[PDB]
Amino acid sequence: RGNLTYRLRIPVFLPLLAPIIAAAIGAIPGIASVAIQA
Amino acid sequence: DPRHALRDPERKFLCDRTLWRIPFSSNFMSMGSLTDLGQNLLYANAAHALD
Amino acid sequence: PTHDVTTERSQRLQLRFVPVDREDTQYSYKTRFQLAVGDNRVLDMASTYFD
Amino acid sequence: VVLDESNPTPSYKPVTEQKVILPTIQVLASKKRRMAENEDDRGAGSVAEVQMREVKPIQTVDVSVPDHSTPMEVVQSLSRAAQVAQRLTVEAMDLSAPVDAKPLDLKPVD
Amino acid sequence: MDEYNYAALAPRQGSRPMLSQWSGIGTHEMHGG
Amino acid sequence: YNYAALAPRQSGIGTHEMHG
Amino acid sequence: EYNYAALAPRQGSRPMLSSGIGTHEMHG
Amino acid sequence: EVMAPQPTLVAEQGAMKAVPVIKPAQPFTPAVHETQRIVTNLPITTAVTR
Repeated sequence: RGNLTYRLRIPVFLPLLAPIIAAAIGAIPGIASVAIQA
Repeated sequence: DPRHALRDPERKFLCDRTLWRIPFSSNFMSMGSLTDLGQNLLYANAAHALD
Repeated sequence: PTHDVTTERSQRLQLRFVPVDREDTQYSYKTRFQLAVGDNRVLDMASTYFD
Repeated sequence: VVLDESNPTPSYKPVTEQKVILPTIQVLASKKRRMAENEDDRGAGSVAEVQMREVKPIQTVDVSVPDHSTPMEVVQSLSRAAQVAQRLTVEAMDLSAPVDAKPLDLKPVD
Repeated sequence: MDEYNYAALAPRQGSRPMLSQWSGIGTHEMHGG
Repeated sequence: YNYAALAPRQSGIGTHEMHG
Repeated sequence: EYNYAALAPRQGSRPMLSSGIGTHEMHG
Repeated sequence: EVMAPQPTLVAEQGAMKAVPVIKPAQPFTPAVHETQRIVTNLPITTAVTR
């Protein structure tokens, strides 16, 4: 997993926040195969 | 017999109607349908050739 | 140093790769390999000499 | 300012306060764990998990990145994603599957 | 809950690990007949 | 990670070899 | 029917329940 | 601060009315059990019934 875990508390058809976060994480060069779980 | 030609044993086995099994597990045990291996990142996200 | 330098996770130093296919005209001998660079290890191509 | 302080996971403890995005972002480290077979087991890997949490009347997301990723870069990327999500919460996304192309030839002209 | 007990070691059945009953450890087989 | 791997306890980067 | 337990045989005054949905039988 | 002494247990089973008995084993639960150092100086954590 990893020692550090980041938490976002967004104030808040098709979900978009999870794809947005997945794309942002995948934009990091050192990170691949982003997993989305609910 | 008290008098007898010498011998040298021959051994063998017959295993009928049996499929030999070489499970894709790290310890050869069966601890689930989705085995231990086949979930590791070594064999999951990569491509390997079997010879 | 005694940590974060070597793996001790049962990985090999030398690897023998056999070609996936080979074609040989009577002027050239072409060999095709696919070398898999582990999952975490890295190598420099100063190694990997053709034998 | 700062509405929810719940820490749904007990195994992870906070390390920084709920800094606000001009949403809020909180960085949580992990407490001690069991033994590992070898030291090269925690940071080994590259997959990142984005866990979803139940809506609290606000939504919480648990994003976990591998160690080697730069915390500053991760925080900035998460902040940009949160800003984009807040701004956008369209037809462009609808175009990329359930709109079709050849069926989009009767309606435009007839 | 997987941090307070050995649940990752037990094989899973979806999301619920298949642990034994608490009064399962121990055995007693003994007779003279 | 912890400040990269340790060094043996007790231009660094780059090469400019050319000419021929 | 909202109370699905009404479709089960009644041992006494309670329906005969249990178990487990689904099969995992696959090997060879 | 030294850990407070734990009471020894002696149960009853059959005609046997004074069998020595160790404290029963219970799975750790944060609501019921908490980790407390035996000796405050060095960390040797153990479960107690609060």
